[PDB]
Amino acid sequence: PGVSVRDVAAQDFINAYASFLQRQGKLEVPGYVDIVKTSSGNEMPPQDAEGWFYKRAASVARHIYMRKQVGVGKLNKLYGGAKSRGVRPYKHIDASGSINRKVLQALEKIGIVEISPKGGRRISENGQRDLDRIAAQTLEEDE
Amino acid sequence: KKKWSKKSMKDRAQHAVILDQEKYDRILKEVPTYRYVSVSVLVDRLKIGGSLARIALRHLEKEGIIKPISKHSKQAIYTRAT
Amino acid sequence: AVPSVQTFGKKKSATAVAHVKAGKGLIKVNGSPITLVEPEILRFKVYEPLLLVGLDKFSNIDIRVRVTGGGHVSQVYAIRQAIAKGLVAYHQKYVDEQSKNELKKAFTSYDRTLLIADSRRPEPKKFGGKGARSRFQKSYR
Amino acid sequence: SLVVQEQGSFQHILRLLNTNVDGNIKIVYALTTIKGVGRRYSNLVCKKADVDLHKRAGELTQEELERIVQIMQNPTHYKIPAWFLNRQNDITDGKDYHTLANNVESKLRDDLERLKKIRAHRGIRHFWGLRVRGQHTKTTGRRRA
Amino acid sequence: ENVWFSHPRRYGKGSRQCRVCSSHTGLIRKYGLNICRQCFREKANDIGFNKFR
Amino acid sequence: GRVRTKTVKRASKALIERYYPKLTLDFQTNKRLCDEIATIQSKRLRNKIAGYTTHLMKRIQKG
Amino acid sequence: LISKKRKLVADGVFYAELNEFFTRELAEEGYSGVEVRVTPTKTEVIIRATRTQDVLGENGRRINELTLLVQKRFKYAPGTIVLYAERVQDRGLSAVAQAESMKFKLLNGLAIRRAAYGVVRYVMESGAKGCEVVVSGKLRAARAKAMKFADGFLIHSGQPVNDFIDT
Amino acid sequence: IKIRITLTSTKVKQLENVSSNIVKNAEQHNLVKKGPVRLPTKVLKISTRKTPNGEGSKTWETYEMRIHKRYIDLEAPVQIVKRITQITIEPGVDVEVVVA
Amino acid sequence: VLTDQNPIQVVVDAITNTGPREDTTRVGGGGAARRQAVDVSPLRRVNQAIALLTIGAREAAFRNIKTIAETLAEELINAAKGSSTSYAIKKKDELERVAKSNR
RNA sequence: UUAAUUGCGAUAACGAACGAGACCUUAACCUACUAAAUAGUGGUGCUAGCAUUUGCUGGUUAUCCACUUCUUAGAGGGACUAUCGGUUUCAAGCCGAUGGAAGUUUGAGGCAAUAACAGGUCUGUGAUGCCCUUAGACGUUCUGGGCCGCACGCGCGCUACACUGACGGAGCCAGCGAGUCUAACCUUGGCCGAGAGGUCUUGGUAAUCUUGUGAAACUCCGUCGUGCUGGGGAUAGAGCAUUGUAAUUAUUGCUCUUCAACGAGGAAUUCCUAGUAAGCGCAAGUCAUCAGCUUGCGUUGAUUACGUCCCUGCCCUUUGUACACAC
Ligand SMILES: [Mg+2]
Ligand SMILES: [Mg+2]
Ligand SMILES: [Mg+2]
Ligand SMILES: [Mg+2]
Ligand SMILES: [Mg+2]
Ligand SMILES: [Mg+2]
Ligand SMILES: [Mg+2]
Ligand SMILES: [Mg+2]
Ligand SMILES: [Mg+2]
Ligand SMILES: [Mg+2]
Ligand SMILES: [Mg+2]
Ligand SMILES: [Mg+2]
Ligand SMILES: [Mg+2]
Ligand SMILES: [Mg+2]
Ligand SMILES: [Mg+2]
Ligand SMILES: [Mg+2]
Ligand SMILES: [Mg+2]
Ligand SMILES: [Mg+2]
Ligand SMILES: [Mg+2]
Ligand SMILES: [Mg+2]
Ligand SMILES: [Zn+2]
Repeated sequence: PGVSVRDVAAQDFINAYASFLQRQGKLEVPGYVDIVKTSSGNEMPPQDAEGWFYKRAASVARHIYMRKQVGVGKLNKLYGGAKSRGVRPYKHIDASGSINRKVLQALEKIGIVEISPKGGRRISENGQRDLDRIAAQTLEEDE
Repeated sequence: KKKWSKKSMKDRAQHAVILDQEKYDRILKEVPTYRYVSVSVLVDRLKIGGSLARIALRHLEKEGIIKPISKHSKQAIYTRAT
Repeated sequence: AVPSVQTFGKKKSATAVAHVKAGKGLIKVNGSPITLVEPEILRFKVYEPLLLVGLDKFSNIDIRVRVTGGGHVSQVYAIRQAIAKGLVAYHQKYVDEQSKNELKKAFTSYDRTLLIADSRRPEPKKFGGKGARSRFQKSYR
Repeated sequence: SLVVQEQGSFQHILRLLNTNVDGNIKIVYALTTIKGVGRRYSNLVCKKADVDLHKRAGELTQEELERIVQIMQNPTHYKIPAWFLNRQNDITDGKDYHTLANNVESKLRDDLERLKKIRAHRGIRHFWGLRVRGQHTKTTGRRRA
Repeated sequence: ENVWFSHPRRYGKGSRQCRVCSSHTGLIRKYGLNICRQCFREKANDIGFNKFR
Repeated sequence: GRVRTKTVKRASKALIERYYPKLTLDFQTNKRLCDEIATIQSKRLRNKIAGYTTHLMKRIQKG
Repeated sequence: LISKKRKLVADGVFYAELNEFFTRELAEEGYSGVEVRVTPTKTEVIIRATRTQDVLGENGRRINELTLLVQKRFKYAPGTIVLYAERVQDRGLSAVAQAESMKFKLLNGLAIRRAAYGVVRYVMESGAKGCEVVVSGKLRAARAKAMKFADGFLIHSGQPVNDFIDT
Repeated sequence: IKIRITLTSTKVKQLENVSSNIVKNAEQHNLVKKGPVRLPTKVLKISTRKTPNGEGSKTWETYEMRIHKRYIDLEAPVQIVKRITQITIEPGVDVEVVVA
Repeated sequence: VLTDQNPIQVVVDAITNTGPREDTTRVGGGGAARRQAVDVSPLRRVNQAIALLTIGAREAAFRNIKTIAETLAEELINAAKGSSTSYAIKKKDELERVAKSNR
């Protein structure tokens, strides 16, 4: 039949790919992980502190698979949120740029995503093939 | 500083945070005969915390004592398995 | 050539174009199947036209929908209106009009807005208030 | 789903840094009781001490908690980025400290009396009890004390 | 003296003034026309702005 | 309300005075001859006049 | 190298500025408006007045100095800006010409009723459907009041006011 | 030759008659063309208070200026291009031609 | 899962049980405003039933661990049985008592 | 009778005018016209992955070809309460249903009469009469303050007082608009930095680029758990950045720490009848920097009337008046 990332739900796909990336253990996590908040508009670090980087990697991998090419500013706007500015009304605030830049560099190192013409990062064919295989595995779980 | 209100105090409940053997076999023996089982049901009938209620719900449905009807977040609905 | 039509559903600001051609029976939305439209209750709300008219009328035709604008539920309403209009347009062009009129009768008997776009439009905001009607506050002393 | 029957070694209160740290709540939010220790500092300390942050405070070993207070009172020795610190590049010693339970009040009083003895505008403002961050004082803070 | 009128007027309300009346308050700086709002209300018809709704 | 003004009523009755055998009991044909037979600046006003002429023709057919 | 929005508001304020300039100095020539036509190789400014011999002067000396003035002020190249004069028709159907004639009559010292009735008679004789002049301010007393002089009928509401009424 | 004519006016019927006489001259010379593509009308809005002073009811007023933009792409030699830019001069309508 | 009949049958017989049949209105009378007992339209009966049920569910779910869903569930169940511990039933009997007094 | 001195009619009045309405703009409909690599769509080539058995999901500017459904416009059409049934001297009209994109003058505005207020504004005006001042000037400019000053009293608001919830992960959708020339604007992308931000480049005078403005509320998983608590985020201390000539009575932004009242608000009182209220954010204005403000936009979307003159007032008629700066 043939499947793709569009043929599976996003949440369970991202969970399966994050678990596979954590099991593979060749992602080159930065080192200042477990210190940061992922957003100037956040107020706590991620609760799954030992994880969450493989989650962000899987999310941006699926995002680049969907799109043509994205940049760290696009990812910052995507993962930014409403900052509770104390007693003043809320406002959209973009996420941490270093997290997205380092996970993009890490995905370039592992070979999922590559640099692109017209700027940004584009999903490579290797990332395409193993994202499709991971989608195959994550929807054939229930068989 | 006038208030224009009463602000009466309450019971200040002391729901349990860690379980022991008597609470453990108590819930193992009386989560049956509960037609509808949830986190708040466990909190009100056992004086345990919401965290213990969630973990116990997962435990009992993992072995299979309670049947899930809908396992949405923020509202878990369990019945007794007969 | 291939028998194919293209229709559109609309909402407040959400529009959904739907290409309905002859195929093996695949109902995609933005390259994704119809079972993943992500309010997951309005998933049933967008299932309901094909559930009404039966899946036998979707076996030999395939539908691909591209949706823009609005919000999530607006996009869902645009999708369901688009696929209803595409199916009835296919049954108008290629199949006879008996099937077309009984299909339209079933659609409009369950819900009028399945085929007719809702005409409620945003009223502009007037000065002296946050909304179209509500004023700010009158203080006298 | 993992239930474990706790034993009698639980303690409903525990004593850290001259503060009655409450048991019966999770360890990071329990450590926020220590004045000078907020959510970020407490969470990072519980991470650097390799304790299970899911564990309650009242069931924790003496060596784990003394490792915690060691990481607290010697922050940068355990790879703390030195901009988490609430008293960094202090005015006399020049090096980055992190004040704690009573040192916070004592050092606050130290900078207040410094400003008061140099007769700075913020010092006179604090001595009068008025607002010092340039807020309007015409309408708000009427019953500030 | 050179010091007279020395102070910079590179920004703020002292840098702009109405091209018609040399007023500092109420400037319309949109589209680079730099007219006070009252003079704009007078001259809008012959500038080319009209009221339709 | 749907009360029609004296401009509509006067133009309608004048049309009926001098064009009664020409016009009929259909709004569409009455409109298609009204734009030909008079100069009206508004499509809305032309439609209003045609509707009232059709109404008055309905009235004429019964007394 | 300017955006189209700023270009169009620039020619708007340019037209308004030169119209204000022309109605300031050419008042005693019956200046009743101005029109501009930008064109490849030249922009032309058609003044519509009554006393064309007075706005021209001897051998176009006043047209020459006006062209030089607008060229110096708007930084045009010499020759790329040209001015033409035009004897406007229907002088009675021009609100600004009648207004400045009223102004000059009142400055010469005519009675306000005589001046307003003369000008409304002239406008109504000129083929107007309705004319209406208002004189406000201190008339014979320190207390101010507005006097009205009308003939014919005039409308006040709707797009017809933009279409027909000149004020 | 690949020239573009852009009309950037506010008077819509002036722009329309300019474009219509342009295209009928072009089809009279049997020239290939992408026809008049009409860009979205851009509305320049300015909202102000009606009063010069501060008092009264807070009544606002929005003065708008609609700007209409059309463009026509032509392939035609330099001599017919030169008579095209010699002709079609309308009052109040701004035109500009670009090549390549 | 509780009361294993159709839950929508439970909500419809709940609103029939808690529909207020007669209710009072505020007449002038001169100086002292009086109450006058009138009857309730069936549409207002349904509307008042829905409003009472959800208001009781909301105020009982406010500031406690019981969720609004299960709070509304037990409120609807108690109203459908007829129990005098349902908020809507208590409001119903209070309104009918005031109407009967001010007949 | 109408929303309406809007009309039917009556009639010492007849014939008119202004206002209302008509009008104009905008929002809705057009698979009917004109079109369009500065908007799209389909196919064809070239190419990526999975299935391979045709296929599915994608990418592709000089790969062309075709079209205009969606998008933009211009020219038009369309609704006039149409048809039907009731009701009314049986007229103007009103009510219900059907059809229809639209049947509250279709919705929302713009414009909007006479007469006035001794309303506001000489601090918008090189609009101004008169008076004052006019050179140690009340002109103008420079330095530094002040307009923010706080025992208190009121008016617009913003945050909230929590599980219909807070936080952490993912999922992930708008519309109105603005933007640099002799200037330095909106900024993509790459890199550095926890962050704010910095740096190297790039596109755009703009349906083309910022920008699909990937907005927020929202949804799904979890953590928390009725505890002023992981609510709430004032008041403070320390440090890092940006704008500017200059930030000290913190310009703002960011990091850590501090973690107060507030437990749903008395007498009173405001706004509101559908895509309206309310929630939610976004753009623009002022703007070197500074939104808790305003002007607009869209997103989610209720309840309750479809009435009355009781209060508060308004219109017309009659009536009484010792009122006329008029209760
Ligand atoms: Mg997020
Ligand atoms: Mg809020
Ligand atoms: Mg609103
Ligand atoms: Mg609750
Ligand atoms: Mg292709
Ligand atoms: Mg009838
Ligand atoms: Mg209207
Ligand atoms: Mg004035
Ligand atoms: Mg002030
Ligand atoms: Mg106000
Ligand atoms: Mg959340
Ligand atoms: Mg958009
Ligand atoms: Mg908080
Ligand atoms: Mg009131
Ligand atoms: Mg702003
Ligand atoms: Mg300021
Ligand atoms: Mg302001
Ligand atoms: Mg009497
Ligand atoms: Mg008297
Ligand atoms: Mg009295
Ligand atoms: Zn001015």
